[PDB]
Amino acid sequence: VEVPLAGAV
Amino acid sequence: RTTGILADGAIRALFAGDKLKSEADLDVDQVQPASLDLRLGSKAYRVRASFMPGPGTRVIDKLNRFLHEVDLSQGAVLETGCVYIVPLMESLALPADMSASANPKSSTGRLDIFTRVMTDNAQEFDKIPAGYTGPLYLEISPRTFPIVVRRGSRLSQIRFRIGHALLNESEVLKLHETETLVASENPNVTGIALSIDLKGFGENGLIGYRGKHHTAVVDVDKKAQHDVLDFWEPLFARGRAELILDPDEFYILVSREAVHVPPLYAAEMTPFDPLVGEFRVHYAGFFDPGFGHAQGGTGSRAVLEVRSHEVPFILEHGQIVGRLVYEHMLEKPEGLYGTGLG
Amino acid sequence: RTTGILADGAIRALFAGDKLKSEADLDVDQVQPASLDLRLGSKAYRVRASFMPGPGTRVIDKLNRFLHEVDLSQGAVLETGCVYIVPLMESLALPADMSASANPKSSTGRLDIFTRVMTDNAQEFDKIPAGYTGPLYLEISPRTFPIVVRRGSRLSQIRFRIGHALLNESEVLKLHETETLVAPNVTGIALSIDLKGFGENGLIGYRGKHHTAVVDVDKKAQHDVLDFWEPLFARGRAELILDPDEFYILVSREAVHVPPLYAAEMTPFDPLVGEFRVHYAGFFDPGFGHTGSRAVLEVRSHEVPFILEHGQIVGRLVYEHMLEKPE
Amino acid sequence: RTTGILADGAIRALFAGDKLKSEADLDVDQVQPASLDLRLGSKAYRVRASFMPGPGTRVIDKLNRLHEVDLSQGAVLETGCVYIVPLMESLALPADMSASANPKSSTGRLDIFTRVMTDNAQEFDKIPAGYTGPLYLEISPRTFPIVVRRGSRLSQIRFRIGHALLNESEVLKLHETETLVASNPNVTGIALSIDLKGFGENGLIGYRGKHHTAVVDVDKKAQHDVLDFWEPLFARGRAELILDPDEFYILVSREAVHVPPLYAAEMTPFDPLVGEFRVHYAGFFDPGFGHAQGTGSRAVLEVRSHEVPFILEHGQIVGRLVYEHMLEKPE
Amino acid sequence: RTTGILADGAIRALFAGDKLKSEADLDVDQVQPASLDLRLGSKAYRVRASFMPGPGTRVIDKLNRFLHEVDLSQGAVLETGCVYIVPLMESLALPADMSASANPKSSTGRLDIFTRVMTDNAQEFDKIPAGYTGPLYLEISPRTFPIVVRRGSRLSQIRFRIGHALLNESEVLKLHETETLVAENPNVTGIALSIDLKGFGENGLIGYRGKHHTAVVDVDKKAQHDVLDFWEPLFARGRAELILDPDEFYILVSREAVHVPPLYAAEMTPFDPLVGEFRVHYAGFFDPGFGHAQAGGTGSRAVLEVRSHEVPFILEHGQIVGRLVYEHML
Amino acid sequence: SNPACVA
Repeated sequence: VEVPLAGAV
Repeated sequence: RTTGILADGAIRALFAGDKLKSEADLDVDQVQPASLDLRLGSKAYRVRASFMPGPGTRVIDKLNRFLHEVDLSQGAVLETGCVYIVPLMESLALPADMSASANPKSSTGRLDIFTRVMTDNAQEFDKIPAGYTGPLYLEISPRTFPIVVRRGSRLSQIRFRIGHALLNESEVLKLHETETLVASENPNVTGIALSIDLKGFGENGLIGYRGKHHTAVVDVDKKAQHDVLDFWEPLFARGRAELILDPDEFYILVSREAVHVPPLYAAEMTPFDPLVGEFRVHYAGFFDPGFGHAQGGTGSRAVLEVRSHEVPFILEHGQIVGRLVYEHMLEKPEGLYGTGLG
Repeated sequence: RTTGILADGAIRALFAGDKLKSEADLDVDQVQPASLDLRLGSKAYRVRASFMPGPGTRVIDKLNRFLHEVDLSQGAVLETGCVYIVPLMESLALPADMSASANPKSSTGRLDIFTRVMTDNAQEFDKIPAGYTGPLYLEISPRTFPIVVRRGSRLSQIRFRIGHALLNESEVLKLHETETLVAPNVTGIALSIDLKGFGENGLIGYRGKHHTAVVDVDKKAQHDVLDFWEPLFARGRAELILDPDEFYILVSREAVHVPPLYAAEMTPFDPLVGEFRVHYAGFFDPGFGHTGSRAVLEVRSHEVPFILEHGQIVGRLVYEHMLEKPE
Repeated sequence: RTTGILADGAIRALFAGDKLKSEADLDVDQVQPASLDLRLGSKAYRVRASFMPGPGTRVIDKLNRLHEVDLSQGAVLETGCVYIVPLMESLALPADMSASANPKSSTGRLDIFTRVMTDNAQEFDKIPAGYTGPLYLEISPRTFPIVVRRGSRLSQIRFRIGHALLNESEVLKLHETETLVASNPNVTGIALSIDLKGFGENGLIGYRGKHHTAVVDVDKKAQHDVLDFWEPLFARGRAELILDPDEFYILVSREAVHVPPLYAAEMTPFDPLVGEFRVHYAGFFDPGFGHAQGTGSRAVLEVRSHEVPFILEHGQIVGRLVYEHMLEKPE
Repeated sequence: RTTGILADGAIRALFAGDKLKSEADLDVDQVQPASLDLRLGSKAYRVRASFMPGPGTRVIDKLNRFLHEVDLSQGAVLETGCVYIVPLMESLALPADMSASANPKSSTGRLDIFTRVMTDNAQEFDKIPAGYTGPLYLEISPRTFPIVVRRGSRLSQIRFRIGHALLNESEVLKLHETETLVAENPNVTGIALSIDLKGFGENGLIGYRGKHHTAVVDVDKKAQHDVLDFWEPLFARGRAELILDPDEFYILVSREAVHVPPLYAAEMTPFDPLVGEFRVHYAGFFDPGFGHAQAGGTGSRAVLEVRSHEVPFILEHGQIVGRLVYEHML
Repeated sequence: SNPACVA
């Protein structure tokens, strides 16, 4: 789970 | 270098020499490595339609030729489908060799907020001519989520440059040799091409998010205060590696490529033009020097807002969706607190 | 008469006795022959959905369970598709035997503004229980045009009554004989649509334009009609296709009369509910058409397009006794 | 009795007597305990809009004032389009016999707008006493595109002599002996109310129709993968649901309901709150519905909001189940 | 020239030498001065969505991953919002040096019908690659009006070429000097087309807005529908400007009267700078002889299909909405 | 632990 507001992934 | 993008030190020098002005002291974190966040002023103007000022026309004249005034001193809700013009706190008196462009902040795109920077005498949006003296305006239209904004809100950013020091194929392919541009030997340089990952992430196979409707209002100053599940619907790879893009929806998706922007380069995300009539990356923006900095791996994935246009489109894994274009920095960024980029 | 509807005098009496209260003294034209206009207070709450308070629930408590406060002191734009709850200036402390009901003003209807009066403990909209004491709220949702509203804006009206002194099929037909209620289906009397024409061009009515500027509900006359409305003209068969996301102002074939000792109310024709509806059905004052006068009617269709045809029954006008003559 | 609803046995006798006629013999299962399924014929007419025939007017007169589609193999009917389909069945009813039409619950589940029309109709889904003539189904898919063909069954017709309704004594009396709710009932027939607490570990309250989908074949509609057409809804926080007006919901009543074998029932919309949300596709309940197996069965409900989003809350009354006398017990 | 757009004799030369094939004998008017019209076959496939075949993929393979077959023998209505894939009657066996491109007919654009020609192995629509051999398909999606189509309906056309014989800023200004290109000093950049919102005639008609709710347009029987049953005529009522609202389709006209001389072809291109705010949709091919030998004098105005993208936009009289790119015929 | 879609 990345969140919709993720920065770097 | 005598051509390239102004780093934060230069942007700060521009403010110290009054070539860039503001109604108040900048936010501590307002100057990014290769751009500056723009802040809303105290008034929003609700308009019937977006417009191009045109040659020898002040933005304020066209406004006065149309019109509800909204006070942003505390906070106003901007509704979906509605168009607002907002004078920005920042204004310019640019050196005649210096121009600028504007793009939404990436968090602006995640909330599906349409924005355009306008200048006096403007023939194109989001472009500040070489030597521009004048005010700046942000056109705002929320598309999926209604939003709350106020004096100080930062939806957009401006990058300053002398000339246009873009890299061609060879320069890009050499920088990938010296530094790592894509964690994969070697990329499709054309700039470097970004393709969509629809295979899934983690145990559940999460691919991304679709925006919800009839949500609460999103405060753009407090975006981390909002629960994910009452604005976005998670989407999971179930069958084949593909996703039907409904043209009324917006999708937050991820690139297959893990990408890196070296500290002496900035980048900009662009739509893949051969396919703009089918689907597009919306809210393409600026990448800062140091994006996806080597960590123990190099490069970060790009998060993409994809929308289909007119007709539903089956988007398939590995499909090319954009092109990351590289440009030289004038100098190396100095960072948030001036003590280094890291 | 001991059951029937309060007249302007009796409503002004309620205000004198503090059974009806307000945050300011009433507007000069606030009191109608058989109803009272309601005024917006200083605050709107932007909410994400409409709701029903429920038993033993105050609107304010449920309101806080769900949100953004809008100041109405100078004026605010209410956007289409959005829902706003507005505490009204007026409140009640009614007699145990006195109830009330609410309908939009005809001008509210013509602007396609969805409105609902809510009371504390409400299980229905637009119905004040007998002997109600408490606040009144307006739910507002612009459907077709965005609107500017302010403190004082009047969009709704309330009719007070003691018992429920309707006329059945019998007295309606009787009262027609003595005093002519049309210039006649008495299931209240049926009203049908005139798609034939008026004057030279054959004007049938108006379609709301789907894209417009904002309409000030206090200053509607500042607006040129063609910036907001598309006039509709006769051609061929006396018929109009009601398409789903469209709004129509049309007029009845019947010229109608309401006599001094009576009030009336436009009601939807139940048989065609699923086909099309008269929206914004409101109050008729005693002395409407003092010969007779045509009813201006708002029409929409429900989700499938429908060919409305000249003569088609679209509503019922239901008659109720006044306690006295209005002054 | 001399007034009430015709049972299957009587419906077959109408067909025997040429009071009910068809283009073909009836399907083996076309007659129900208290109703007849109606079948599509060979042609559909694509029309600009719905219409009421009105006094002295034949539906075929208004139809020929289109584009013709052949249903012999299968046609796809698109959402937002209106089709008029001549039915296979027609009537020559006795003077004292009327009929009414409701959609089949399966039609309801697929959000298919349907209206039965007759010659000279001023109202839909109502067949006048002693009606002689053809029947037509108005069809308009609202959420799923559909494939239909000759013989497809989307609607049903209930025949009655008189109108043998019940009252608050009879209904409470009947609930005394036979059980109308496994609970006690709100009689004004009984109020049905919405269950939004959930079901199971996950708390599933219902489904929402998915807004772009493959075509649903109405004859073979237990063939698909559920995530392809529906969004499951799970309760979380309060036991409540926001009804977006653009949306279609399949939900369920709190009450397990039961219709004894000498009664028929019809679901009707809850009129106080109908300007705010409605139960769509309210239909017929056959005698024997919810017969002890735990007595009583839950009503599945299609609900939509009117115009403005609405917060629907657990235990909200969403409709009324209205009871009526059979002429005789289903054969 | 060794490079340029194949003329109609050169196209007829391909049907003969089997570089172009067809299910039936070509229609008499199917070859155009500088293009060929493509014809619908007998079957349409209703699909859920549009798609790209991609490298190593035949359309017919992909089409079987996916749905409902419609017969176009007599004529079927294609509904707004829905998507159909139609095998076309024509197929290709192009020379290694010859490539092709496709665009809708101006009559298709007038009706707001979305069309894409798809090819085997395709990575972009409407581009036939150099030396392509195989079938052609048409993706069709009505956006404003429902339509009836059948076997042989012609919605789309294809232009063949060897190389890219494009004209440069002085070549166009030279050509304007000898053969008139604008009827008058052309904005060379090909030629800039701007919008006329002032009007025409005694009433001052600006153009038309397509009606959101209408009956079905037969694509082969067009002269038999009445205008106000399908269109809202727009008039000057003040300043020279029109608000383009996102859900709406507009038919409008250029200020310029344009002329494509006999040895040249042309093509309407979007104005890239403002594609973000509004687009000329359905920008198609211009034949040699457009605006040539006519009752008014040289030149005729371009009919333009305009839409705003996401937000309403105030279109202003004189706005550059595109450019006609000129090209040498072979 | 309860999945989406969430009401």
